[PDB]
Amino acid sequence: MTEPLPRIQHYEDLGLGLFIHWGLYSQMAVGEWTELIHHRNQHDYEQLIKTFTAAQFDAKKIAHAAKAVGAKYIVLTTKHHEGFFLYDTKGLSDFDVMHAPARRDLIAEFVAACREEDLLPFFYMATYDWHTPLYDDDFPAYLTYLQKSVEVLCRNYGPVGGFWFDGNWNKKDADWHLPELYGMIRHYQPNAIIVSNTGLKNQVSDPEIDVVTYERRTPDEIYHGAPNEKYVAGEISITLNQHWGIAANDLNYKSPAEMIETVAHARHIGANILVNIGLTGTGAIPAAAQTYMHLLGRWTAMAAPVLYKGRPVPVTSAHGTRDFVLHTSKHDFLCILDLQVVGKDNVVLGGEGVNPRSFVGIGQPIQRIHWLDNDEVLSFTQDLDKKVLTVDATGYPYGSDWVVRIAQIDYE
Amino acid sequence: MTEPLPRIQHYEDLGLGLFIHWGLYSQMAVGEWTELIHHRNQHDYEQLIKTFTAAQFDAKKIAHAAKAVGAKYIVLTTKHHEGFFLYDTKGLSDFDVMHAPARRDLIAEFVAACREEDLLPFFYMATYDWHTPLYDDDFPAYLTYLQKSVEVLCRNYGPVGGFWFDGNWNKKDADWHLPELYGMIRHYQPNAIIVSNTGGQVSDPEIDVVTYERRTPDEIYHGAPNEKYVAGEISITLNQHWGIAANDLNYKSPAEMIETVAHARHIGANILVNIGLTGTGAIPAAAQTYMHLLGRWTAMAAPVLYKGRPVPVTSAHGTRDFVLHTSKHDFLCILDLQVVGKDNVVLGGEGVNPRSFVGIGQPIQRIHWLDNDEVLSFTQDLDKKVLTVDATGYPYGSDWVVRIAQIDYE
Amino acid sequence: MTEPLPRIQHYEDLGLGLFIHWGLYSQMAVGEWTELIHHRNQHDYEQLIKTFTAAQFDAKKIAHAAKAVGAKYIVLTTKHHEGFFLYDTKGLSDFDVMHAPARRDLIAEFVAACREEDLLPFFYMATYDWHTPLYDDDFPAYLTYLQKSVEVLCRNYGPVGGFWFDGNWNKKDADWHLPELYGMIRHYQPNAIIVSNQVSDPEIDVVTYERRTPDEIYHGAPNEKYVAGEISITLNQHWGIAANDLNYKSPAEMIETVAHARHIGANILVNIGLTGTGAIPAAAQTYMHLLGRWTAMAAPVLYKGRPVPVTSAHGTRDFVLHTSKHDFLCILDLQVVGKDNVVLGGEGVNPRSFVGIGQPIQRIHWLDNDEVLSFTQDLDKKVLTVDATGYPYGSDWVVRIAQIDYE
Amino acid sequence: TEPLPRIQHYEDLGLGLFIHWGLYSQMAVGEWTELIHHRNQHDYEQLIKTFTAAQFDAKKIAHAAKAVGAKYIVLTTKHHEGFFLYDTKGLSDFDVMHAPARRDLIAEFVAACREEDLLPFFYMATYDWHTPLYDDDFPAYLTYLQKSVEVLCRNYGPVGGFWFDGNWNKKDADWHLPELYGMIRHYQPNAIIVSNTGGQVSDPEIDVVTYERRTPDEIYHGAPNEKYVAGEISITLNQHWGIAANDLNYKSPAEMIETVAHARHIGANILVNIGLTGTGAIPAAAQTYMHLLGRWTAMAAPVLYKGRPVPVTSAHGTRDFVLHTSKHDFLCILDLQVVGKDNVVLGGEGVNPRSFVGIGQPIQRIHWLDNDEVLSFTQDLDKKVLTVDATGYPYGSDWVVRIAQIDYE
Repeated sequence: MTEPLPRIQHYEDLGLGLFIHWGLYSQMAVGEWTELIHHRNQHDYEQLIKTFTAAQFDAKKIAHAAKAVGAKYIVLTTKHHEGFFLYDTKGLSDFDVMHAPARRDLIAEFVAACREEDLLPFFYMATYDWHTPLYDDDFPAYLTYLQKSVEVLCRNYGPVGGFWFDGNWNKKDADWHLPELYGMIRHYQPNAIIVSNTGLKNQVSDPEIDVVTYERRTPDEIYHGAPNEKYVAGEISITLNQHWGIAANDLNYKSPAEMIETVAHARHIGANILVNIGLTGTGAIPAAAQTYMHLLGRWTAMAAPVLYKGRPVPVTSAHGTRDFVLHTSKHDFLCILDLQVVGKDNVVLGGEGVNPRSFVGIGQPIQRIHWLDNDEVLSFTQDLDKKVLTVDATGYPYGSDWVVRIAQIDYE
Repeated sequence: MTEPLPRIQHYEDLGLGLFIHWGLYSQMAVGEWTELIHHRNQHDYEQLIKTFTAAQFDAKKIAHAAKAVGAKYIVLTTKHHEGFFLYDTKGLSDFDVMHAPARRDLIAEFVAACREEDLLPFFYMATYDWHTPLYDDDFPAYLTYLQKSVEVLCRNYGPVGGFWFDGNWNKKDADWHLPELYGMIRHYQPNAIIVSNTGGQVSDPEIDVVTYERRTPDEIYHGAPNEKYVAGEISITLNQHWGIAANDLNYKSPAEMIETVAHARHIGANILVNIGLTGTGAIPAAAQTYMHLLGRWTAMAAPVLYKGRPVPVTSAHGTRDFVLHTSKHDFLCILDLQVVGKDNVVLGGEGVNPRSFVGIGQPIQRIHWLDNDEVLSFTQDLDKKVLTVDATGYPYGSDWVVRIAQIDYE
Repeated sequence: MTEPLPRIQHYEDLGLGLFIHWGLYSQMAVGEWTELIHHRNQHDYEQLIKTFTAAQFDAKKIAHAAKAVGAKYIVLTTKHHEGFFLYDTKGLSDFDVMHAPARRDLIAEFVAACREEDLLPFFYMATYDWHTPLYDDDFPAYLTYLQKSVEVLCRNYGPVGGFWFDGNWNKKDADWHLPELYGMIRHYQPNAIIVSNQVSDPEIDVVTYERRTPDEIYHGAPNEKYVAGEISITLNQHWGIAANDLNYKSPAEMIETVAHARHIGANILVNIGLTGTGAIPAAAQTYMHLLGRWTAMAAPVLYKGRPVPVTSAHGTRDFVLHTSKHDFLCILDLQVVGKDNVVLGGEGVNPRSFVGIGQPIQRIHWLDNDEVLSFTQDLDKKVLTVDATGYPYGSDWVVRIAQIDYE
Repeated sequence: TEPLPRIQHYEDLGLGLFIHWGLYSQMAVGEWTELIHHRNQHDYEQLIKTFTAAQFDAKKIAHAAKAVGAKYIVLTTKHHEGFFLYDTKGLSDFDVMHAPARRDLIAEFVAACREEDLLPFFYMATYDWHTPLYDDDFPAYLTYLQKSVEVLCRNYGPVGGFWFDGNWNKKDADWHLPELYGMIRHYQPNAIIVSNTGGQVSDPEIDVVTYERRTPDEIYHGAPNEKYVAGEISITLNQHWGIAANDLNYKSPAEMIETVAHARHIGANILVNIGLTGTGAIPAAAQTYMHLLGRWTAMAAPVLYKGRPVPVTSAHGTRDFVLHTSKHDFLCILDLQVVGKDNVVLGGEGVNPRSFVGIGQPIQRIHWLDNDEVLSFTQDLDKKVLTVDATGYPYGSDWVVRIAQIDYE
């Protein structure tokens, strides 16, 4: 049974990434699929190139914000279904940022900014393309165009963290020549992570795929490939409302609490997680996304000891709880949900009674257990023969609520 | 059954207010009850007065934000349990903003800012006080101190929208001399709404509004049959705390906020959305995000949010939908809709979506969504008072959480 | 809270009773409220007296079935809303069993059968009456009629376990003259338990609570008489037999309900509706057989076990009952244990915790098979954690009970 | 594709009775007791000596099936314990001919089914704990399994079907299904072959595949150019299939009724299981369930057998569904309450609009099957919406799943 290749091991250590949707669609703020979904006249929609100034895009600020949220990589949409490229395609197309008023290779600014902050730059590429008539009219030539667009990314920006391929609504059954495309990527970017949102066709879609995406609600530890074959990692994605590109009248935002639980859940099932934000037309992080990033950032700073290196382990929680354990080489960590805030005396807020939370699968004697957020030592008992650990999971100090609270176990 | 007195009818038309928690506790950003709950030394806590600059308090910005969110009044904490007064108590106490570096009557700034935006200013007053030893040592004198503190508010700021009394953790047995306190308010501010946290029987005839739990399932209680009608109000804060709490990450979804606002109207209550200011008096960025989202919803819902009332029209089994009545229209408030894709791209909302209601007996001419004016198809059975509409899903790129259809009668 | 009077104390030890609905309505088999709810013609409906033979009523079989199910008392409907009396009213009314072909005092047969099986006989009396015009047309005279009907029951059958009064709720404003009614009962039946479906009258011993009440019930104000509590469950949606009511509860929910009643400090009545002629229906027999297996296993705790301030861990429905010698863990949501490849759900260690046990424990064992459980305690925080093993293949008790033996 | 005629007939059966009875029945601690309780094999097998079948009456079994509205019966002819309830004619000594009963139970069973116009089906466990061949010589085990089926195919005349349980034990091994099934086709061309482990069928000869009871959506009928395969779900009354005396964890009759309706909604048959006592009697508990289910299936007879799923969905937040026959549609309506009167409110008295999408034809009349009450309704033919006022139950009744028949113009 295979173990991850070094570059995949590294990918798993990244833990959290920021996904950034930004394209011509951003100017209309009605979702990234607007051209197809709203049946827009193609010519009129493509005129959006003329007002693509990128006047507020600051890759340095974006990389800084990603670092502060505790992300270790960023996936930027280099070309979405609309087919507009955020980089210099060096003559491949006129529908690129060099032909917009911006006149800046935004991908170059992005990679430079990522490097300064020690973040891996990843490139999102949509394979279903609405711009080029090649897609319907001459699919083999389309493949060449797709491949060349990828090749430019592989050869003009230095080492790349990875590629994130999106083939939602792909041509069913057509030959995508993945071995040629992935093969080319390996030749120029041997170390790049290849991610696919259609990497599972029963069975990976190509040997060169490193990561497959999964739905955020996946209950159990994800699939890592057949037992004698290359280990493939997993990734889940969450966007803040219902849309990936900015959508001004989409008010259906998830709670910050659910965001935190999703990040925790991803780690529990052995996947990375991407948190998505949609930039404004001119390239700014919207205020709403800033709020979510600030809250997530406080959680990830507290969870830093386990968020990156923590792995799933055969330790289960007791009946009726959502609690789980993550393992690093030096420690185990209890991730504890559904805690309440502690009041005092007459003021009952919910958390003040003893709160025994049990786990099954810990066989080693424990010296100390403490909450990461405030270093409070927890009392506990063990039955080593049955591998039971029971901790008194105290509630939050008044004035705080971490949503997912983490206790570090220090072994005897 | 009595109907609301005019001032209470005006209150119910306010619909939505903003609650603002700001005090010395704000500087520690660990919740408004920190002094008691964290067992602080009183002297050390009360030193916070020395750094209360209010350097970033701008009542105009706050009034403007309230206007933009669609709120029609603001409840500001004038004195919380900590017992510090945000206004000039004119010698009643040294623990007031006049004795802080800010040196500004913040209530005066607040009332002026409310008037310029046509918002009603409401004053929150805690009756359980941790600062004055009168509270435990000389309760009759405490009553006089409480009453005098309210008297200052009734006499120094012009007409006031209302008072919001918080009796949480009070002495429930004691005689609070409510007739004298409320009576005094009636004398100076005949038109003020009196709201009570702990208003069986109402706690005093002069109470106009009583508070209710956020999740109360059914239309609220308005008082006994021959008695004065009392209105209701629910409150929601964005995380678990009312004052700012920097490490409280447990924020509710904006969607739940919108559903709570709609729910309050559905059960015949006003709703307060609470924000906790920073130590220096700024609206925190997180609160701004929620206000921006809520403001888009309330602008869309303006035709019904204020004048709409509960009416004996129920929704079909398995839905959370409900109806609000104004004098000219009924409005269907429809939940659990999905976004519409196109053809092969299925987002959830594209099939016909029959939503039914029971209790509409009049022939309908037209029904349309407030957000985009799309006309809905519908059928009626007038004898059984059934209405069924095809509630189309959201246009791609939008999601209103609670979608509202206006009914136009023949 | 005062200490319960001895009769009340005895009542709480009864634990489980059988409720029996049987009247003229039983012949129709469309529910006990049929006369009112189906708007029947009163004269035509009352003709059912002419075919009330009680040909299959055997009070001995009923008492035996109650004994076998582990019930300690039986509440029999002596007169329901329909207003027909199952006993000899000695001239009070012609609408009684002595004027039916049965021509037997069924209450007499019932009390004798209860006594021989050592069960307390309780009499159910409906106070909302559809038969006598007095009810609407002359309420004060109705009160006298009601009172006399109870007086017959208090004077003609020897000592009675109790009275179960249903239906003052019909007229919540009216003066029901409870002191005279209850006082009369106290005079002739000082030890009888008075159950009523601030408390309405000082003589009331027991108050009914809904089946779903979450918390330990109310026992009256401090310095006042302690009053007990009782909950009721029927097997489908109706109390009298209802042939086309297919909406029966699971036997599992029945067992959980009985367990729940004890947890909140109440007795529980399980209701059965007899057939027209007075037989226990086959469906009710099935439920009684299943309940009887559970109550036989739970006998150590079912009668004497009382609620105690010991709570269960987050996310479990488990609870604790206290007797003078032992505590008992009542554990829900267990699965059956498979073996090796065959995973049925119960085979991993299953830590279930409780908070409020401060004393060192010597042993814990399941009542059903005597298996000893492993456990750990933290005496300072009063935490007990047991490994609640799953059921042996081939069994499933729904509510499993572990007995704690203290050092 | 169109179902083969034998498969179409199977689908019309709707409901069957599953009967578990073997040596394990004597223990009353579940049918898997020998393995799960780690019993000594020799000691367990001695149970053959007290297998009298003294209370087995195949006519009572057939009668109970008839009364519940079942159209076939699946009897366990050999379970994992490996004991055969029929004469294996020299294949094995571990059969009913070597027990005190001395009668071929299968023969009695087939005769009793034929007299009630029920199809007899034979359940056969392919995972066998008795014969050492199973672990020690799998190819020879296959021959033994096949011969045991051959006896069933050749000694009883035409049979309704075979119900194979347990190739899931060795998921990798070659079970030689073409030879086993081919043999069955040769002697019993019209028999339904059901498989417990059947997006690819395990053999072309399989007619029916089993599915989980809780499957949400209409079942899979096979790839678009290939043989149509039917589906079946199973429910037992408690947690065990064989009798289990101290298993008190019985499902509600209401859940049983909902499961039967659910099977039909998803286009499957349903088997309701009963475990006989040691000596072969139907336990009283099973009789109670049968009687309750029988009242429902008698009321649902117009649609239970011929009703099929159809692209008509119910409104948001209801569990209602529609079944189609050639002459009618039927609304199956859940979560109704009983109707009180005036001040006595039982829950069902207000107008109760229940909607469906996908009916495009004008309707003349709609009425409840249980009492013939006519329902009021409105239609929007352009959007294919039907809304009915689903009145609650008459006091004294509660059908759990209520059925309204639609009569078209």
